[PDB]
Amino acid sequence: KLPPGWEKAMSRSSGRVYYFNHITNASQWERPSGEPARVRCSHLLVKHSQSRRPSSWRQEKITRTKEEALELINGYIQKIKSGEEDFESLASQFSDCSSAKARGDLGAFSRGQMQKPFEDASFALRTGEMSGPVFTDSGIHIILRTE
Ligand SMILES: Cn1ccccc1=O
Ligand SMILES: Cn1ccccc1=O
Repeated sequence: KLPPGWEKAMSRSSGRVYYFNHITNASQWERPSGEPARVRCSHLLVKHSQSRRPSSWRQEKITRTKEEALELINGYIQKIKSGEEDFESLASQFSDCSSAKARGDLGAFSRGQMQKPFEDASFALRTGEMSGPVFTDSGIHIILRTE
């Protein structure tokens, strides 16, 4: 029926159907369109107190809760989708990863290099698409597939 990971869902507020991807946590009104050795992604990471290393270039000691981190991720997604903010600008300013200095770019990678939820979401994204919140031991990620 639909591409890998996608399923139909029902909007509680509006009653209109939408599409949700359980690998990438992406959700959208439009029916999704239509695997490579390598993909290229950028990401925006929000760390929290249970992160594998609760530190970043932004904060020596990261104290926010997982729930607080998810709220921040949700808000960044809203601003990217409305177009008030660009993914790359938010990543440079707010990502808790060293890759913030490269507008979130991680370069290209193969399967078996990244943490598995990040890998699976990256390879289920189509070129140019963006994930919802993706959870790993580092924190909570927004992922943008660029190649
Ligand atoms: C095809 N399509 C169109 C608009 C937003 C998302 C998407 O996947
Ligand atoms: C997202 N990411 C970045 C570096 C190493 C592993 C990983 O999952």
